[PDB]
Amino acid sequence: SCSGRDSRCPPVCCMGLMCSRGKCVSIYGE
Repeated sequence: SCSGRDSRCPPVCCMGLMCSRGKCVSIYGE
């Protein structure tokens, strides 16, 4: 599995997601 949008991260997030201080967010946008 992986941390999809809003999940605890990083480097836990899914491919394309990073972490807005603790919630996955699309690297593309931010």
